Amino acid sequence: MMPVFHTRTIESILEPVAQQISHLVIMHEEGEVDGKAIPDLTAPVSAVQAAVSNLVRVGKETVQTTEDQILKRDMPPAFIKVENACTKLVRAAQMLQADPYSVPARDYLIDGSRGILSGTSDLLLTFDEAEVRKIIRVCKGILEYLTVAEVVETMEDLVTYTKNLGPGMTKMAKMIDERQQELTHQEHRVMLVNSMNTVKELLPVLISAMKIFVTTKNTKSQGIEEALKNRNFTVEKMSAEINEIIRVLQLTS
Amino acid sequence: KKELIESARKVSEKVSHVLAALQA
Repeated sequence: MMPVFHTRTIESILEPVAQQISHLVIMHEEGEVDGKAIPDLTAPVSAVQAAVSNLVRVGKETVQTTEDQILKRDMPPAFIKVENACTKLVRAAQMLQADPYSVPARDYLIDGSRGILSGTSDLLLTFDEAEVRKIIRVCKGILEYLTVAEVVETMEDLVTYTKNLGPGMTKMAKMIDERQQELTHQEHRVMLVNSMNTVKELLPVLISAMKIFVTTKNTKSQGIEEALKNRNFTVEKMSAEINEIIRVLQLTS
Repeated sequence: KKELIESARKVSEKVSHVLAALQA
């Protein structure tokens, strides 16, 4: 792949093999010479088939087990792409056994290798996409609840509301902390960490903004308009941040 | 799980081994 890989895990699995395909490209096809014999690939190529067979095994269980719908539609084509790519590798080994200098077979090696890595890439991005959708779900849930601070006019409720939004924040903070460590783009990690930090420190402020309101909302005096404008401003500010976080999570090259 | 990610790593390492035989 030309663009940097989306995450550290994907980079770890593909980057190295992608380099090899490049070396093989430079070597044989699209490079200096290529016909000087090619040992028997039957052994290793059989190993890929097995591996591929297992990957498709695991992936299919994943399909009939996940609740995500997109994952259910997106993963299956990857099995095929991979399975079909594997077919070319087997046909290539075969040809090579008949002729070590066969170029269409060499073309098949590169083609079959690319299909497997590409199809394995789609499988990991699909899976990754499904994971980010879990984080977003959490974020939108916090968004939905933040829109509830609007009511709350009693210390009792304010304490309840607090008892609920607290763990939400803690949960969103962990996911984004760990997801951030996986990004392969500096700027994206940075943007996320800042948004999350800005949100972590606005929590105590939202709670104070709320305590302020409930109090004045229970005191026959006090200028309620002010408390309102500010509590709302704090919610408007926490929301924008969280949407920024949602936006950044879906950023891909 | 991480089972999916592990089997994806094998296919990769098994393919790598294939290119390694091509001295690539």
